[PDB]
Amino acid sequence: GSVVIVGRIVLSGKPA
Amino acid sequence: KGSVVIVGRIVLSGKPAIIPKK
Amino acid sequence: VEGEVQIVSTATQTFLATCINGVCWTVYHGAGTRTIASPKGPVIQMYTNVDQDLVGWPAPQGSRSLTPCTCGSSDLYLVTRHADVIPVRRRGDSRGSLLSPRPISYLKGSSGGPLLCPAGHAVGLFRAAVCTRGVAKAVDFIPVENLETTM
Amino acid sequence: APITAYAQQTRGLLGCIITSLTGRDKNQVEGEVQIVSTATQTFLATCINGVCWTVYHGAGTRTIASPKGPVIQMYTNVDQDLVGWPAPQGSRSLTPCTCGSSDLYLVTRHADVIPVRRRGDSRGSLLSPRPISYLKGSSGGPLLCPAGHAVGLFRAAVCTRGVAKAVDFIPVENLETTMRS
Ligand SMILES: CC(C)COC(=O)N[C@H](C(=O)N[C@@H](CC1CC1)C(=O)N[C@@H](CC1CC1)C(=O)C(=O)NCC(=O)N[C@H](C(=O)O)c1ccccc1)C1CCCCC1
Ligand SMILES: [Zn+2]
Ligand SMILES: [Zn+2]
Repeated sequence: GSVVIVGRIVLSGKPA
Repeated sequence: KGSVVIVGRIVLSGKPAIIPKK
Repeated sequence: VEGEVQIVSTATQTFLATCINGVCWTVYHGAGTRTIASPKGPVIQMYTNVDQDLVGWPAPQGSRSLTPCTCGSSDLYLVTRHADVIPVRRRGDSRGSLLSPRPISYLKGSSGGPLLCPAGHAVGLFRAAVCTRGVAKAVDFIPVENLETTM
Repeated sequence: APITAYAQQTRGLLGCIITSLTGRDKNQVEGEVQIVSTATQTFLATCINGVCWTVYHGAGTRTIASPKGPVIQMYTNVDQDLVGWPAPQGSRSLTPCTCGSSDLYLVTRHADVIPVRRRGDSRGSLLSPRPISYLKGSSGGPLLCPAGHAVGLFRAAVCTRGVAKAVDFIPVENLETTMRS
């Protein structure tokens, strides 16, 4: 198997 | 002289967030 | 926007990874020696430390690195896979106590996530929750120094 | 929650020049700290209790461009090295610190928060020194206590061989004094 990225978290809450 | 102009901003009130899949 | 924390998944379970110093770190008990997915194909771990329950691959795309803590503060903050922040008081090198204990469910899937200080800098990587009868009152964590050392 | 920050450029070189001359800025404002520029330099301005404060050595006595044209300064204190304009509509203000903490966190123009240990009413030392070039552009930026409250505004850096190890700042107390002056 392989580790896949299913999402991300931005600590500053930056919308941009 | 010319006016001081806002060329950007720095936001401190942001909390951790899961970046939306768009 | 780039993220410091990646929400990752393996066949068995889902957990977190945190980019620090250009390396995407996570817990060996979640990834093992597994490789990480990329548009160019599986990229192998740069570091694997079964002892410290620490593995690391080079930082993925759409990510940004977290800065290690240098203020020594013991008022930590754990970030969960749901982006929830949990205040934690540091009890020791790799131990901290929730200021308000939560059900294990609340901290579930967050291993690999970051333990932040008041400046939002990385203090450690969430190792495992220490719970008494289903309520997590403390956490076990890998200090950034171990990461700094390992790399 | 820990202090985290992000930056956003809302305007470029040519839009900035026109706006400086025009004095009319129609852009929407958000945030506690504004990235600010004159024709000569770029620095920071912090909104505290409804007033957008900055360093006099950067703003001088200039007006601030707003959607209604230039806005004259509310407070000017060459001695305190402070100037203040009414906070722009859309900004959010920080409130002064009330915990007497000596562990401050300087927010830079790149949205990085760096720890500094208070060593007097107007000085603190970086727990981790940085090149002076990294601190350039941050004058007028906030020094926050662990709770996210304004303790002071970054003013000058104490550096040697091009490395800053300490920072000189304007304590909020001087703000209250300037307002009643
Ligand atoms: C009080 C005691 C600590 C004495 O120390 C100093 O005076 N130090 C100076 C100092 O900090 N001076 C102040 C002014 C004097 C009155 C107190 C200053 O320039 N502060 C700057 C921040 C500088 C120290 C890092 C602040 O006003 C500011 O950011 N100004 C805007 C600016 O630098 N704009 C540049 C620009 O617009 O071109 C810029 C922007 C981004 C990147 C590079 C350059 C240092 C300046 C840089 C070289 C080393 C010495
Ligand atoms: Zn720290
Ligand atoms: Zn305070």
